[PDB]
Amino acid sequence: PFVPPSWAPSVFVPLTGLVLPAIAMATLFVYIEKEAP
Amino acid sequence: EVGPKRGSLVKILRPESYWFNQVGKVVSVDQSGVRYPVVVRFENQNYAGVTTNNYALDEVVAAK
Amino acid sequence: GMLETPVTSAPIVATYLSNLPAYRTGVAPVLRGVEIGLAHGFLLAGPFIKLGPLRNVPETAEIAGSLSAAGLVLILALCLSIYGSAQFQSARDPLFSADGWSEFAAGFLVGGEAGVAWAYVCTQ
Amino acid sequence: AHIVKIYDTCIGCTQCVRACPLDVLEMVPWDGCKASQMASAPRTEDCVGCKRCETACPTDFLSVRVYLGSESTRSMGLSY
Amino acid sequence: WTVPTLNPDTPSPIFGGSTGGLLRKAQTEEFYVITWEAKKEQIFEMPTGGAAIMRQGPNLLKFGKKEQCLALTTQLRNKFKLTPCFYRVFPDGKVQYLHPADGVYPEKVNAGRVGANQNMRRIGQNVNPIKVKFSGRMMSPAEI
Amino acid sequence: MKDFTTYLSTAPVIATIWFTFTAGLLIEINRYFPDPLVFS
Amino acid sequence: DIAGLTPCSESKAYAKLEKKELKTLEKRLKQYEADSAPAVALKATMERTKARFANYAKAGLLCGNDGLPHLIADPGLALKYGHAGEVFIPTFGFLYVAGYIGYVGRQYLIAVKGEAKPTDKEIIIDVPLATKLAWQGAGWPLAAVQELQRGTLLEKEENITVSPR
Amino acid sequence: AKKVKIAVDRNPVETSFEKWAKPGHFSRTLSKGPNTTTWIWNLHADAHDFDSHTSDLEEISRKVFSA
Ligand code: CLA
Ligand code: CLA
Ligand code: CLA
Ligand code: SF4
Ligand code: SF4
Repeated sequence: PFVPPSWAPSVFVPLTGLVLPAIAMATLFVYIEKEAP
Repeated sequence: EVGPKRGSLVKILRPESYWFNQVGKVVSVDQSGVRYPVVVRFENQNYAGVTTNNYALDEVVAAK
Repeated sequence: GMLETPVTSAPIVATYLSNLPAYRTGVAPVLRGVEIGLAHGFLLAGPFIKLGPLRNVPETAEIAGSLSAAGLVLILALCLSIYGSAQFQSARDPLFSADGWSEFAAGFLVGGEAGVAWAYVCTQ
Repeated sequence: AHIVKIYDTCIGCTQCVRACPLDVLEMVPWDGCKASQMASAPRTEDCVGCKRCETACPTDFLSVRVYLGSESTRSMGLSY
Repeated sequence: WTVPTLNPDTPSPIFGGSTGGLLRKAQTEEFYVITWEAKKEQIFEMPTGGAAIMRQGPNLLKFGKKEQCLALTTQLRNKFKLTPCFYRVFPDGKVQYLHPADGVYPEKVNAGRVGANQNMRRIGQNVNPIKVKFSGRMMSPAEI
Repeated sequence: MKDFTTYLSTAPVIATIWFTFTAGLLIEINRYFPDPLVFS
Repeated sequence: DIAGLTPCSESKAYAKLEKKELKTLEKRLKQYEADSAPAVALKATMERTKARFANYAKAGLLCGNDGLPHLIADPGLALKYGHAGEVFIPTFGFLYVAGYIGYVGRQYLIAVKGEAKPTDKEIIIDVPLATKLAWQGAGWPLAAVQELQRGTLLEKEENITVSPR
Repeated sequence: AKKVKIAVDRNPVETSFEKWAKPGHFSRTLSKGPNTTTWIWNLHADAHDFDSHTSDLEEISRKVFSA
């Protein structure tokens, strides 16, 4: 029941190494630059 | 008539002074009621190269 | 004032820059985005195809290189978009505004990907 | 903006005012010293924190003190 | 003594120009203007680099930050024995005058000045940092 | 001659003579008593 | 013996070490003449090598499995088994010289503090005074102790400057 | 049209060991003697900085030539 599929690394490695960092950097860059009301 | 005699040796009691617990020679004592009338000269300079400083009456005591 | 120099102040140089899409005012920001995106997108495919990890494969080299050029254009489009968000939060040219830059970034994505696709068609 | 404080051990030598490269300090009348003048810091918003004033003060310990604080275009000494 | 009014049409020294001049800050935040009278045409050193010739009579220069203006003021006073004064100019057109704030250079004591940031105690009589803790912000014992 | 002997009394000159003497004594002792490891 | 060590005179590895060093010297010797300058120098080295290994064995040192002398530092073990000359005796040899040097320097420093310009007496040494103090330092342990008992060795706490606390 | 010629001054300086016994003689600042160990380093650092000992170009040149 626990064993993940044999293709899990193919999806999660690019996802956590290329995709989430891109969204995280965009989120952080916008946040720090945001001006107070 | 106020302060130690000119040329006498006094011991400094200002904790923030470079010469705390050290002996210096009195150069002059102002009689105008200023905050720090006593002028003392030292034979060893401080970190800025100065060898003289002004002290209040209660910050200086006679040698011993 | 500033140190005058032919490079900084020359007639021939000034005219050339004034005709570039970036400096050509009077054009909608979206259209300027497409014009700029196409030029960079077309060039971006070159180095990936010739020097990529799959460069020596006969037919896969063209596809892999162009597909990586398309990816880089997508990343650049994100950079353009977030730059507008940070820079323009509150003047003569419409481009340098929150509304203008958002259109500019969208045009770059459309033009850039079209240029990458157009470059691929040239090969095959 | 930095914080600059003048303490009552000032002897009114004026060396801090001359040393300051941004005209932050000035001399004002006083009755607490022989020179009858004291240093003042009316324009600390222009202070950059060089501490040239502290280098120039003869009194021991210093009579002028600079406490580096919040940064800004002026205090960070930027021309851009 | 009254606050001088800046004259934007004042002639400027004979200077070729350099890359050490004003930047985009002058157009968005502020810049500084220094003016003085010259007895005779002479060569002086620009704080931004290079040499300039001052015209006889009024002269005017623009600098990017205050320290540059007061650096030139020191040179003019010490060597040429002149009496320059400089302003702060904002992009909106407002002009603020300073140095000399009251017309007399700060090194010389003048009546009418009000002491600022003067503590009537020694450095050694400040309170301990614990006694100024949780005061809403990082505060030194010297501030209180 | 008084000034010259004063020059020889300066710190660098004294140290050179003193260490030259000190080194020479140690070198000579090890020349006549080679390889000392234990007082014995 | 002590700590599992054995006397170097009875150590097999110690004896083998001497042969190795002499063999190395002999190998270089046979490429020269009988009484040439290089040959004489090499023979002199071999004599010192043989003397050194005899002296250490004669001194009754202890050798480990490495076949090299080891020294005993505990005073009780040293005096118990006659190893006082390794560390114990040299300990009091050094302290006498170290105290001699330090005591002589302290005497000179006190002597010039009374002069008008002490600083000029430090860069420019007063050689006649220094030689006088150099000889009188031989009795420093006696003089040092008497100062301690009379209470003039240390300054008063009230005459020493300290930082705010 | 200044002619090219040999030009010297006779006995400009006296040969004595007096100044060998007065460290720092070359500089006004160090001539007073030491008060802190910083003086010792300043003596060696500024020994050959002729241009700062005197403002006379002729005196500087003569030291360079003999050094
Ligand atoms: C975990 C992080 C990570 C991952 C997963 C990758 C993955 C990859 N890297 Mg590496 N790289 C990384 C971090 C990473 N890198 C970092 C941190 C650096 C800097 C030190 C580099 C520097 C680097 C270089 C310099 C190169 C690579 C290359 C590669 C490729 C090698 C395999 C190959 O033959 O691809 C072949 C690739 C393809 C056949 C195409 C794959 C898909 C493309 C790239 C994107 C497609 C996008 C799609 C069309 C539209 C968007 C979809 C999206 C929204 C879901 C592969 C795509 C090589 C390459 O070929 O890059 C292009 C290459 O030259 N990387
Ligand atoms: C600067 C150093 C350098 C260089 C020249 C290269 C070069 C290369 N690397 Mg390597 N690499 C480097 C450092 C470098 N690498 C480092 C430090 C690492 C460790 C992190 C790696 C890790 C790495 C990996 C993992 C891989 C490579 C690969 C490659 C190849 C393809 C790269 C690619 O797709 O670029 C794409 C190129 C561009 C998008 C453009 C490049 C810049 C252009 C040409 C500038 C042109 C400017 C122009 C002249 C200006 C004109 C102005 C005018 C109009 C006014 C290529 C041979 C890949 C391969 O397969 O190699 C065989 C691969 O898989 N590299
Ligand atoms: C640096 C600390 C230190 C240490 C760890 C040791 C350790 C040792 N010493 Mg040594 N010793 C030292 C310093 C030290 N000593 C000093 C400074 C002196 C005075 C100069 C001595 C004088 C001395 C003597 C006279 C003797 C030892 C002995 C010993 C051994 C057993 C007793 C002992 O001292 O127990 C642990 C150590 C301590 C708690 C510190 C104080 C030790 C005192 C000074 C000596 C105790 C001797 C003991 C009563 C002997 C009883 C008979 C024994 C066979 C059981 C042990 C290897 C004995 C020995 O040779 O055993 C084989 C022995 O007879 N030591
Ligand atoms: S703060 Fe120091 S330098 Fe300034 S006037 Fe007072 S004593 Fe003089
Ligand atoms: S720190 Fe610098 S700018 Fe500030 S008052 Fe002191 S000298 Fe002037």
